Amino acid sequence: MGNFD
Amino acid sequence: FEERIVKLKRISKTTKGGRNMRFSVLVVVGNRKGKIGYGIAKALEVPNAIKKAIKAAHNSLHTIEIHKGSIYHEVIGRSGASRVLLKPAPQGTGIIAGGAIRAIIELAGYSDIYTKNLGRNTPINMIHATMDGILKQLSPRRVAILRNKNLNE
Amino acid sequence: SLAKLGEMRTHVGMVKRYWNPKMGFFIEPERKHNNDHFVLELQRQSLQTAYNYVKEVAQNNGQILFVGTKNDYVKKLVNNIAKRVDVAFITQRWLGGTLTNFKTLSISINKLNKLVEKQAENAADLTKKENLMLSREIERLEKFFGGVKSLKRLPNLLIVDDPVYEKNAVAEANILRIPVVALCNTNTNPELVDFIIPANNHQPQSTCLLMNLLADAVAEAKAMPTMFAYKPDEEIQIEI
RNA sequence: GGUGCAUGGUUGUCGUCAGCUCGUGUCGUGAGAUGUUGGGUUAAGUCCCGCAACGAGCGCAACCCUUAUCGUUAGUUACA
RNA sequence: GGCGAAGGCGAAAACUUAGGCCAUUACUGACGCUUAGGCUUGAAAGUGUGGGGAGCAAAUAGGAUUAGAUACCCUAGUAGUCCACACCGUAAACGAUAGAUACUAGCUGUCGGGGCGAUCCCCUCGGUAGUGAAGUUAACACAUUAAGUAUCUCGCCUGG
RNA sequence: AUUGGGCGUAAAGCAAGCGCAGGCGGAUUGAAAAGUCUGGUGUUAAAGGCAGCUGCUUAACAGUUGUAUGCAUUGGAAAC
Ligand SMILES: CN[C@@H]1[C@H](O)[C@H](NC)[C@H]2O[C@@]3(O)C(=O)C[C@@H](C)O[C@H]3O[C@@H]2[C@H]1O
Repeated sequence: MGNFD
Repeated sequence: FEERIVKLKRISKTTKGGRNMRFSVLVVVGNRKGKIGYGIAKALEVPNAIKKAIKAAHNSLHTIEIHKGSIYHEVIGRSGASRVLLKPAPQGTGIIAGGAIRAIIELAGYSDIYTKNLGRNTPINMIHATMDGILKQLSPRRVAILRNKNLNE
Repeated sequence: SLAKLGEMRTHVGMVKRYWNPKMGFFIEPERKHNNDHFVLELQRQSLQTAYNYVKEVAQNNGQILFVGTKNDYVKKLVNNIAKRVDVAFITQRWLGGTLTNFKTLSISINKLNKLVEKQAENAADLTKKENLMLSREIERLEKFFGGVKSLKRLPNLLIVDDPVYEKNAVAEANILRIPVVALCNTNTNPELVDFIIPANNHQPQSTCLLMNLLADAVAEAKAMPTMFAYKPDEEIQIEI
């Protein structure tokens, strides 16, 4: 998935 | 959070003009609630080896799941030619295991399970095989998502 | 949507029949042109996906480190991109252990600070040997720990020119949980990279274009100007 | 008086030989390896380039003293 | 490098014969695998019958060597090494891997069959080698010719 | 080691081959059902294993209530 927080 | 010893051994490398004697320690770490791991260490004396083993085992920590306080499906784990056979224990029967396996299963927060060992027993190899077999565990949601049916059967 | 196909003209040219059959879905019939030739539609889709992911990561202060270790072209490329955008960079490839733990990075940054703020007052006072040792230590720190001086936490992202010749860091990243974005033509293990970029780096122009595209992708996060994202021009420059 | 194959202390030898192991991390189910490896440079893991290694301690060098250049102090019982 | 099931097979030719490979557009109708018991072949040394016996040479003798040397060194000299007939059936008769059945990423050489064609390269089926991912084995190592994947049969295995 | 082991280097693949018998086997359809699956019936004694109950002060015990593989006949099923 994206948006590595 | 328990950090009980498993098997401490004397080891030594041979070198020109003397051989270096040292202690090798195998440890297993478990919160009794899901975080488990194991490690090895060697050092000249007890404290350094113990600290090294604790750090190594803490670094390799990984979680484990609980199915009704049991291992709901059979598992035959292998590593280094040492078979471990684990099968569910019905609650109300108690937990049976041998020393190293006893510590492994109690440290993982497992209520009861029926265990058997095939092949020549060896501590480190047996621990590796048992952890590989336990981390191989399946789950009803896994089979549900990989199947068309969304029920256990 | 980005970097129209009229600018990609020399995107192929990899080595002859020395690859890994782990790839193949990204490759047209190999024995038809004796070279590793890629499909460009999937190329553009992968480039767009990589751009989207890198902009999402950098939007929340996602810092990235370049991987530039090859002989001549990528050295100047990484120098230009690092001196353009305020991000850490690697000059010579890792020797192992410089990315798996922070304590070594901490002692390295402490050594850098002490060295610079002490050599600020020691350049000709004693013999040439100690001053030359100070300069050599500065240069060694540039060689290995040059770019790692602005981070307080472990790098959240890293861009690699090829998994080959840089196997140590990518293996650690497999051991670690950090996401990986990297360039790879066919000589890779696609399992070790989570954001595949089937862009061939054999031709310098394509590598330059993609590096500038990624620099502009990370540029928008810190509110700094972009140069080559939608520009209707391909970077053409004879090999140095 | 005896037991330096029961000892402390001190001494010889390899030998002023340069190697010895350490922490971290990686690899391998393991003893273990990785540094210390390869290439140049010196008597020297003195030093550096590359390498799944980074540092760190020990001995080695530098950290003392003299000889040969000079400044600078006093000139005696040298000096005259 | 090739050939045959293995041992093994290399002067030239004459005779007979063995099996193999490829396209099958041809035929019969599953007639296929393995194989207890039996049968056939089965290096080299030797035994028996008889020839031939240039060299080579265990035992045997001498000379050097060694403290001693019944050995390595050298010179001698039969069995034997050759062949015709009938025997022996031993081995590291090793890929130390029983055969068969299909199936499971690649890469680089060699040769045989087919087509295209100055050679060369090309593709297709194969023998044959090396390199090399999954996977396997305790490790070494193995890797489409498996010690992988599973099956059928025979033989073999139970501390020294 | 049917459950539940192996045969490259640790014991173990015969020196190789031809093969009698045996064991194992390409696809489709039919028939019965040789085993198998599945009912009924009669037979697997008593005592004994196992479960409940009862009287022994009470457990030990004894008695009782049931249960237990297998066999043959008989009807269904025709996937192997
Ligand atoms: C012949 N010189 C050797 C050589 O330098 C050896 N190292 C390679 C060295 O090894 C030592 O330093 C040691 O570590 C132990 C001792 C037995 O010998 C010591 O002295 C040893 C020296 O005597």
